[PDB]
Amino acid sequence: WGYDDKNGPEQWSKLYPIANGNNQSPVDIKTSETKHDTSLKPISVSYNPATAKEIINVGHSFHVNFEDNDNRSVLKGGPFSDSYRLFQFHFHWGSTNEHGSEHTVDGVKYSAELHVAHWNSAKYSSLAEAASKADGLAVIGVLMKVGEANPKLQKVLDALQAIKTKGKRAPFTNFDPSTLLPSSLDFWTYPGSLTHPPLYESVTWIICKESISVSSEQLAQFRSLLSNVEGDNAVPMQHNNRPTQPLKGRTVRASF
Ligand SMILES: O=C([SeH])c1ccccc1
Ligand SMILES: [Zn+2]
Repeated sequence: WGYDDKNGPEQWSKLYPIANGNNQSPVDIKTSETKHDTSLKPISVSYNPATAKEIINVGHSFHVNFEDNDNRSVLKGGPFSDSYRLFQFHFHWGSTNEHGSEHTVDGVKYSAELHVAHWNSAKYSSLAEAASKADGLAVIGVLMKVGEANPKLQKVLDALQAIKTKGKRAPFTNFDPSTLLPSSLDFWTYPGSLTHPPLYESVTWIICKESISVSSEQLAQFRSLLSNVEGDNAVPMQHNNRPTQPLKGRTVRASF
């Protein structure tokens, strides 16, 4: 699978029928249809920069992985009674500034999106066990609006020159990804999925109402990452955002 016209989001249903499921992501958050839920606690992140491990070119994107052997790095609060363990973050972006986010708010497309991914370590003993369970994953989504250069993005963007081609990886250490999160953690939450194969309906989405900035040049650095292996013809990673999917009667809740 990929984001080509041949192996792309429109085609994914052929090998992953769950792509047409009832809890697919991302979605368009219509603010007129959200339900304020008084029972939602604030989101609490506490991440240890020593859990930062490795940055990997996975062909369609790049992932920053964290050591997840204990609860040094955790998400709590929001709609959760369980503590969720940080295991990675990544970005989605588009071919132009005009699109690039996965989630949209009242039809508005942002330029990119940050995903900070966590697994239910109160209930399950590994990511591999949790990854397919309804309550297994918690992912913070942060819409990224084109404007001023984001200096917190800096260590991440500086590391891409070492992982230019598919399968390259490099140490990436001493980093707290809570430094990328907006000042306000007022959020929307809905039950949904991974936004690429295998599209498991295992994610409680936490979508921040506040955006973060990214420059046109910072976005170009993402699109300059290559999906080919070293030695082959260079194929830029131009986009990796899935279209929004039908809510099919799910409710998006607002903490605010
Ligand atoms: O959240 C999404 Se999209 C996801 C993809 C790979 C690993 C973890 C989460
Ligand atoms: Zn993602």
